[PDB]
Amino acid sequence: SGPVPSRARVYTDVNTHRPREYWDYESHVVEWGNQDDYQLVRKLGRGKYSEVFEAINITNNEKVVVKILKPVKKKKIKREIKILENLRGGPNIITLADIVKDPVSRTPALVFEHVNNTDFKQLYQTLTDYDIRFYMYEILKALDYCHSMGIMHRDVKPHNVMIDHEHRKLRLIDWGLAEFYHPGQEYNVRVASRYFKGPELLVDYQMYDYSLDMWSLGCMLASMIFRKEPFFHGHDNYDQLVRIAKVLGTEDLYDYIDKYNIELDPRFNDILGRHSRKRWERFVHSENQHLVSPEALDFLDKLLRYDHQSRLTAREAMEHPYFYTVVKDQ
Amino acid sequence: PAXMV
Ligand SMILES: O=C(O)c1cccnc1
Repeated sequence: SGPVPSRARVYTDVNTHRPREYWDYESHVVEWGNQDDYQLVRKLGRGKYSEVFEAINITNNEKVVVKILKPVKKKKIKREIKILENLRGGPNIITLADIVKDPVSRTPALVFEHVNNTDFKQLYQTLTDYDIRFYMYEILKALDYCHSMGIMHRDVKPHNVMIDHEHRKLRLIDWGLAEFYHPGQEYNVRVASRYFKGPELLVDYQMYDYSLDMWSLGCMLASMIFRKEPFFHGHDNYDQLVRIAKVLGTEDLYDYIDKYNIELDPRFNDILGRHSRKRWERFVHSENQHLVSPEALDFLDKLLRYDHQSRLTAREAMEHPYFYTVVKDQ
Repeated sequence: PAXMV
């Protein structure tokens, strides 16, 4: 019969109703800037995704951040450029300032507005109750905007959240894994980080949507209010689902599988077994009790669900009582 | 030495 199809509960046909120019990143023509307007200062990070530098725009004496793109496929490089341009000006979205080409090696480079090289990961385990509520609401602003624009980030994690704690500003960065959502499309399940992969990626359900980012957001919230980094600490992709089942229980896992007629990998059967659902109060000890509240657990329980359709959307999450004090202070 | 020398 095949697995049961699925569609997003919100922003389902936004890209279908858009002109083809919006989501046809392959046909996008890149307007190149002048690479000689920027002078690299120091390196900020490495890794097999890009080399991120801090530079100075000598034209206006403004600091900038330059991301050297790797010799990957041009198909994916145009996608990140098109997504950054469609989202330019959104709330808490990183702003693409310029795109230049290496005159010798023809290597592309993205230029962003300067951001304090302090990601959310070096700060989110040391926040107060109000700070967690505030910054979660700012991350929700970026998620609800890009979802309304037909784009899913597919890589929400603390390392991809730049924060300026002094001015209380937050920017969602690294859109290299972002992708346009079209109904019925079967996407690659090898996206996002291991500790933030949703159950739909672990059971290889390719017809997911914006709700993937809401699971990753729930993993960040659980990591903060419980002071446990990461909340799901599996040693591989298969064990990642086991650590999730040890908390959410296997009953809802197999019901989620039978609902969408998902063909589970036969190797999971030997490592899953039976696990009862553990209540969220059981993760509260004396070092995190001040960060946990009945509103936090209710909001968290509605984010970390197997069924991607049952999870709260970015818009529904903002209306939760967990953010009542933050919204009134705006 | 690196876009500008
Ligand atoms: O998008 C990125 O990877 C990025 C954005 C700002 C700073 N460093 C990296």
